[PDB]
Amino acid sequence: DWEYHAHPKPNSFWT
Repeated sequence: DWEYHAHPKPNSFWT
């Protein structure tokens, strides 16, 4: 059994 992964914040593309 596996829950949904911790998908990253896409905003950091602009860092």
